[PDB]
Amino acid sequence: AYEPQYYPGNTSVAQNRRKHMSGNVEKLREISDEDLTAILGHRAPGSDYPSTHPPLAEMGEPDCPIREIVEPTPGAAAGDRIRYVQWTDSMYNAPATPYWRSYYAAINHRGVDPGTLSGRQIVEARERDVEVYGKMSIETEMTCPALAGLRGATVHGHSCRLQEDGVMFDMLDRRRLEGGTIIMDKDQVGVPLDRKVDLGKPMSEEEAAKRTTIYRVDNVPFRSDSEVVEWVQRIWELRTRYGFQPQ
Amino acid sequence: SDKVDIYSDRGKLLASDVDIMDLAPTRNRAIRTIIHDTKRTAAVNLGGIEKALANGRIGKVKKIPGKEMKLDIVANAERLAERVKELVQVNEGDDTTVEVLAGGKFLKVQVPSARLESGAEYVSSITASAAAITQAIIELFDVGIFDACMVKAAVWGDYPQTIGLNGGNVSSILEIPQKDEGLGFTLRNIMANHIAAITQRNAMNAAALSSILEQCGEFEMGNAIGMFERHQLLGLAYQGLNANNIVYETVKEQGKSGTIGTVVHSIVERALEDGVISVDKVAPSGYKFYKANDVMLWNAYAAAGSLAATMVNCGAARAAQCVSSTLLYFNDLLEKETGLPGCDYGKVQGTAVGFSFFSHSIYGGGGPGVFNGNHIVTRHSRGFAIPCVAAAVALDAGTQMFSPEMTSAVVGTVYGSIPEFREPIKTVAASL
Amino acid sequence: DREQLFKKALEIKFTQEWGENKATEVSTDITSKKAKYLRLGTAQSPRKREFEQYGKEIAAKRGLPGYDPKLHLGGIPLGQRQITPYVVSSTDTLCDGDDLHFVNNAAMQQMWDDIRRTVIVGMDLAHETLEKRLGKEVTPETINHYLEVLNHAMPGAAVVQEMMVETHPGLVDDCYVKVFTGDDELADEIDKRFLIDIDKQFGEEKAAQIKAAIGKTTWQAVHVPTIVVRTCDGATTSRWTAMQIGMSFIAAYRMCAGEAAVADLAYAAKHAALVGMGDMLPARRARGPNEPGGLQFGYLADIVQADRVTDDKVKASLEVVAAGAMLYDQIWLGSYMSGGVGFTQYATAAYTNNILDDFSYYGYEYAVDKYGGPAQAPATLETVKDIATETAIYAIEQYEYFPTLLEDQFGGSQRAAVVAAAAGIATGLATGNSQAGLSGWYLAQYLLKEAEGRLGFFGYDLQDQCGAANVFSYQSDEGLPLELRGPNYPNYAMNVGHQGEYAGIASSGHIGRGDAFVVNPLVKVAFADPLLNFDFTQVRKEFAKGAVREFDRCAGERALILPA
Amino acid sequence: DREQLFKKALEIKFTQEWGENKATEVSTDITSKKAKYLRLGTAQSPRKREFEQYGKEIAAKRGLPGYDPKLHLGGIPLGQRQITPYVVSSTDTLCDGDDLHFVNNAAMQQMWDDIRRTVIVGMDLAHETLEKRLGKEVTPETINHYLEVLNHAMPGAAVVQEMMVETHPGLVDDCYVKVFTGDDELADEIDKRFLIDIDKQFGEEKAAQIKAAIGKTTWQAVHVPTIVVRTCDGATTSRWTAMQIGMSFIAAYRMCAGEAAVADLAYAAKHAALVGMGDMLPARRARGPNEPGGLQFGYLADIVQADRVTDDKVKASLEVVAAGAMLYDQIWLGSYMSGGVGFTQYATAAYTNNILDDFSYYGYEYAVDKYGGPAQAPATLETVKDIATETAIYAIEQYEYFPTLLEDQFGGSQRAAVVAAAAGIATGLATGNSQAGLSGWYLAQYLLKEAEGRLGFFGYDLQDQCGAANVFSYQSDEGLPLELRGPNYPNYAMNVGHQGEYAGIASSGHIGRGDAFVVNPLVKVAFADPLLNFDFTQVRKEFAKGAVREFDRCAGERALILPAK
Ligand code: F43
Ligand SMILES: C[C@@H](OP(=O)(O)O)[C@H](NC(=O)CCCCCCS)C(=O)O
Ligand SMILES: O=S(=O)(O)CCS
Ligand SMILES: O=S(=O)(O)CCS
Ligand SMILES: [K+]
Repeated sequence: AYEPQYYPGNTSVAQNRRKHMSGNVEKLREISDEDLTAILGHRAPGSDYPSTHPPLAEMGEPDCPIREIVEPTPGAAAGDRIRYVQWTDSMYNAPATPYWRSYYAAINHRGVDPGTLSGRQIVEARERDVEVYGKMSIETEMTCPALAGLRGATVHGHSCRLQEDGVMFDMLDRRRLEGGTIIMDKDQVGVPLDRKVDLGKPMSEEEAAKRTTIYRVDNVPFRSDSEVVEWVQRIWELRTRYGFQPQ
Repeated sequence: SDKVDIYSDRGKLLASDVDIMDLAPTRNRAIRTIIHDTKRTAAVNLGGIEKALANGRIGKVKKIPGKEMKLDIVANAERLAERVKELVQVNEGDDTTVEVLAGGKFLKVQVPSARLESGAEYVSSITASAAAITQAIIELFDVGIFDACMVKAAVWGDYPQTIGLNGGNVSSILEIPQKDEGLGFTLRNIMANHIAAITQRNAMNAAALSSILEQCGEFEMGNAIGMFERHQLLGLAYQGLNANNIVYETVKEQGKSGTIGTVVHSIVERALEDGVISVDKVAPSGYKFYKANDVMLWNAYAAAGSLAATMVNCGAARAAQCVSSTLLYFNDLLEKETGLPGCDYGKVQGTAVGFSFFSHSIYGGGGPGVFNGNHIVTRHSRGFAIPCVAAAVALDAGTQMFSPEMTSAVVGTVYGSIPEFREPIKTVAASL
Repeated sequence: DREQLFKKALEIKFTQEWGENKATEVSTDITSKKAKYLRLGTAQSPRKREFEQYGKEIAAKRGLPGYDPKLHLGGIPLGQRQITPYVVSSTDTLCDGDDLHFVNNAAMQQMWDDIRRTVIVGMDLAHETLEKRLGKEVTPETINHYLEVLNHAMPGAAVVQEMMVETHPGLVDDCYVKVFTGDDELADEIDKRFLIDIDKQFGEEKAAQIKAAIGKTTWQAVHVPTIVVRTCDGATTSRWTAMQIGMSFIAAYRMCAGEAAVADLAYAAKHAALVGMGDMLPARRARGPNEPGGLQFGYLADIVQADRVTDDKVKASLEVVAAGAMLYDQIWLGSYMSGGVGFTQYATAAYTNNILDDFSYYGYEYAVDKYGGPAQAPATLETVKDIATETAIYAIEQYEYFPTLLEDQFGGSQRAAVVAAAAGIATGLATGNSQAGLSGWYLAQYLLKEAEGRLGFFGYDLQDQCGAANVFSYQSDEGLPLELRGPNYPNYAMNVGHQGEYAGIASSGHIGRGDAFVVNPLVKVAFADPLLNFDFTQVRKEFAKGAVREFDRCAGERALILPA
Repeated sequence: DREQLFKKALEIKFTQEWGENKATEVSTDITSKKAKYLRLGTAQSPRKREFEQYGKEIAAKRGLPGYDPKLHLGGIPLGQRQITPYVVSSTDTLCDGDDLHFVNNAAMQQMWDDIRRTVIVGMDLAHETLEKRLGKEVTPETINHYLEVLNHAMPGAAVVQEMMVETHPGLVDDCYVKVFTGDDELADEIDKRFLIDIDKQFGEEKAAQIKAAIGKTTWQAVHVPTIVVRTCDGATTSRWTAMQIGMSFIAAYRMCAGEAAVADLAYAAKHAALVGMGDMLPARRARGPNEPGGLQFGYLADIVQADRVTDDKVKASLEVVAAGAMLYDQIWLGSYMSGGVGFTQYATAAYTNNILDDFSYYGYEYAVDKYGGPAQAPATLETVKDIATETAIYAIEQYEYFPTLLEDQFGGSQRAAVVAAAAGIATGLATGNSQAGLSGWYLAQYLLKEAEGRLGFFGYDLQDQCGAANVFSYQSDEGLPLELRGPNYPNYAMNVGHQGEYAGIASSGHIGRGDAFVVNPLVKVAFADPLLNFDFTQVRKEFAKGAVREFDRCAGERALILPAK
């Protein structure tokens, strides 16, 4: 037996980082299957998932011992196209941080291709699998609909000052606070939708500060989580020493 | 079938009735051992490593202040050689050798065959030697984590910022594969100064070692397939290995008062006497146009003649520079004398035209010693030009700035300590 | 309380109107996390309006369109967020970020041309050739005559043949050759018009250190025409130099104009006594010598000359960072290795708004107080851990205390380059060991990642995750002192936000020690020359001049051969 | 009696005063072996006086001297012999030889920049990636929108990110992308502003030949900014092109701005569907792609476009020679591989005074009369021996009938390049085989050597003595059709007076046959574009414009970002 520990630290930030890593995240809002498909912009809502169409020479399944013992995901078994879910998260205590959305995906979802950047975080996977991931990425506490936004392009905003209404700037205006709720009426690449998708209320400033995986000097300073600073120094020192002589 | 008698650097019979196929790089055991040792042997310049460490210097001009580590290296050459052998060898008692030379300044390292057999190229001779000496010095002086990078720089130079060990202290008779002009040029990228230093300035052995390496290069290039195998082997035997004593006896006959032109006349007289050429037709003026009864054998006589003329002309002046003009005018005058193409059907003469230009102008090149079979100036002939350059460099009595004593002290000492490299004609003949 | 050095710049660039961005309506408080988004687009920016206007003229003239702000994704032009200017660090120049794009900045192009068009060629082996082969005497009189001939010939003018056609001197007036020597007796006899006087250019201690490293050797600092390297490439420089050195020796010493000894002078100038700016690159990113990829970090530190004229150690190291961030990220990675809009702001993060200055002065001042002074801290992992952690966490917190600072350096790679450069430079200056500084850079990168839950762009930290292990490795393609690393060091060959900062770290150990040079004393002396078009003692001031279209030493233009 | 085409130019350049050279006192007879040497030096030449005066200003401003005519060996300045001008062949422009130095001629620099800054990139594999991998539809509408986006982005302008800083369009207005296709149905649907119409640019027969070679494929003719290749190098071009193609596909097809499929578009633009101007060079003369050394002789023939607009076969071949002699000898061998005063007149010999024109028209007219017409002479050594000997001996004798011709082409390498180019081009045009032309070039070289008892400079004939044997060799580093040879072909890698002439010979077989292109139909179509700064249909006319400082399409200047004058 083995009980995963995930990450060091004892502050609310470290506790939230372990929640995102372990998948122990609270559900705070609901999105319908068709509204999720509409905002991802890969196919018409309600339509069946299209398949890949590879050349004749690649249709044959090879005799492979690994293919025989690794079960394909539902998306891989159906031959879905590879599609994506990309998020931008404010540095003003958006619950999510790019590395921790990638750790959440790597630990809790099969057959995923996560990518971490400062202003965007992506997960590519077989379309139906990426929608299962996408639903959890938007319904859970990993998202605040004001401090975060699905953006497959023109991502600028993670490090910008918030708007006067507390919403993170979006050059393409895909979602905004409209009459007491967050409305997303364009897909993740800015194409206007023929519907309004209601992403619900934003988190309060206090809730975001309590649920965030980002450290901030005016909330939970990075300097205050001694075990995390120690862990960094330990990895740096051991990598340095073993690079010279691995003993 | 083509047969030859192989004669020594002193014109003495060494082997009779030798099939030229048995002298091929692909069949001759001595040539295969020379190439095997060329690929597995590297030189570690302990003297260079010592000065680089003591002064924080990398190559000729780079110096990082505050990095001086005045480690005592040269005086510890035998202890370091023992540790380098332990690190370079694959198994105890295998074919690895490490020898101290030049009073501790150099190590000759011969990596075991196993490193070449599991590698694609010869470069493990450099990398295993460089890694071995770096580790041995770190151990002997208990060099700490912060300072080991300066031991690394003292051995490997600017690598990996540079493609090779630029400014380092581990080298070979060969240059890195990335410097090859095309496919099969590695054994052609060897300075004529290296050959002359290795063969102790014995002009016949300098031409022989160069001809062996050049023809190994021509074979690896794909220029000795089908009918071209006979073509290149006749050139190797007659120009490189003194077949039928033509090179030595022509030089002896023309040594006292001969010139480039009298060597041309001697070669035409000999080709006619041996039945290699005959009169084709006589012009109204009486000028005789000759025909080649055996084109490849005529080419080989012109290759032998090109070398004999170099020895007579450069030998008389005791000056290497005459080789570029000798290769040009021996072949130009040979064509004017007979109406037949010169060596390599104009390519020795053509190589000599550019070689003369690039050894007497502002644009590049240098003295004869810097040229090689991979040099853009001298690559054009199919291995028939550089053997003459190696002989010419050997015959120089002190006219050159960039002499073998200036450019080839390390290689000359390391590879010159191996008998097969010093005496290639004798070694080739004895392996038959 | 220490007043952060960037606050003045943040007040100017965010709270004072620039163009028609209505800055006072966006926010007047540099600590406010909120701002009023006016979405002014093109209308707020005279610079974007200039580009839009030229785009209309171009489309009309060619019948094929070009620049059009409305072709931005969704038909929404740049400037939905407030467009702000930049203060070039250490200057009072305020400019648009477009004015710092290498294409739009003649000072930046001229800085690269002055490096590209330079090689250093020894004279000793050439003089020895003349003595050995011709029995010629070399004296200060023959050398001075040779230098007059050389400065006529080098730009492309004839000295031997009849009926030669020549370059227009007005197109090549940036081309010249100066000399320097470690032989003080020879230096006192060289014609002062051509001499780089080591005693005048460097302080007593540094001049002695240079002379001891150079010995009694003599060198030519050659600068071929900018128009030639622009028409051709960096690999042209050593060949162009050798051709005119060869002609000048022929004419000045009355040699035969093409004899065997001339080939020895050619081999000496092109190979044996040549000291270029960098060697070739491998097949995938193939280039010949004298290209940015071959320029070792220590060479860029020796090209820059701020340390020669200022005792402010942090300032001198950051002038190296500015030259390197521009050359390596904007020109090299942003054009030679990629292109398009490129990487202006990945580099400007390291030379604007006094931000890297604030972080570096903080770390260095902390180290001076704790360890005593420059080059006094032990070169150990304990010292690196202390200085780099202190400096990195201070820098991390500044982006959180100042939302305007975070919005200015909006990309994580910009924050990573600046946070880690300050940690590395403070560590290098304090220990006098640039390898200790490099170790500090990687520790700072790791701290930033865990602090913000993000680091740089997708591929930013390939070299940083490889980094800690490869600082002190002695393995074949891993080990190397930082001074000799460069853009061809495998881990460093692809990514922005590292190379220029590494040039500053390479300089830091040496600046901490008060060394005259970092890796090549010949390079240091060759660039200690006020006649060079770019002023290498004041890199940031020169970039600021180029930004406002006031840099007046741009070479290589063809106005003289074009219609009026 | 046939009137030699160079006589009018010799009369003008030698017997009519140029500057203050007192030409009528030197000699008024172009056939006279004697001349009165006045030793006027600098005073005769307004151009040398201009250089002298700039030299004094430079010395005064810098405190470090420069140009000084009196630093010529012995204190004797250039011009002890009469300084004469040159007529640019096929033009009425008379200029100083210094006006044809590449440094002093903006048309020459712009010709090289237009080649250096160009690559051709296929669209089919990118469109297939969009359809198969992303399930996106590619239509003429999406392509046309992509091309508008691409022409905004390519010069250095943003399309996805916020707060981007961009290149000044006024500095990069020479940058654009056009397209061409062998799919006629698609050609009729592409936005005409971006199309290179193959039917309009080429005759009916040539357009059909191009379309059959290209097939139903579509290509982008990309021209990155001149200022970029001048600041950087030719190896920048394919990378700059791919970056902005990638951004334009992301924006025009609304892809994720950085997903796995984007890497397939990058690999297609940079590698699988890239058609550059030339590959890299080996270590000794190391350079990346798109440098003159990598430019195959057939590529230079396909870049030049005179054959597309004139039916005069010799004239079309000699426009190729002019482009090649300038690029390969003046810029490439004379600067990239050497430098200094360089090799202006080694190249001008092939494009001045209608001399090469006289010799080539003579040889070609001889071959047309004897064999019937272009591409009708058998491609045999008998034909090569006949045409090349007839042309070479005629050319050799012209230097002896006209002492002014011999004084004009004073260097033996100049005589060798022109005598052999005429023999090679006449042979190539007559046989329709450029390899037969190459064989003729080497025979002419050998005839000239025995005729004058001299050939070229010290190292001129390395490739010519190697030459005859290597024309038809099939050995590893010897064999290759001339169209695929270039400045990196081993024998050719070092010497002046051959490469540009070989580009003309490479063109000659194909011009003789009436072929639309020589070696790459994509290159031929990409340069059949009047929007390019250099007019590739009239090479010599463009060089003449540059010589008199009237070339008005020079790109890459920085006047807009420099203080006002
Ligand atoms: C399409 C890519 C993927 C790729 O391969 N390159 C891109 C785009 C490319 C283009 C954008 C030009 C344009 O807008 O048309 C250029 C300028 C390169 C070019 N072709 O000239 C560039 N990036 Ni990018 N790129 C940058 C950056 C960034 C930051 C921006 C995050 C933010 O919050 O704004 C993120 C990476 C990250 O998250 O860490 C980023 C991503 C991306 N970068 C995403 C687009 C993101 C988006 O959809 O908005 N870049 C930076 O972090 C700052 C410097 C900036 C570069 C331009 C400059 O230096 O001035 C530019 C460097
Ligand atoms: C030979 C070689 O020079 P090195 O021998 O390598 O110095 C070569 N130069 C050249 O080929 C010069 C060609 C141009 C000048 C001569 C024109 S005939 C080069 O620089 O790579
Ligand atoms: O988004 S990516 O990190 O791939 C490129 C940033 S410039
Ligand atoms: O005299 S040489 O043939 O070496 C050079 C002529 S440019
Ligand atoms: K250039």
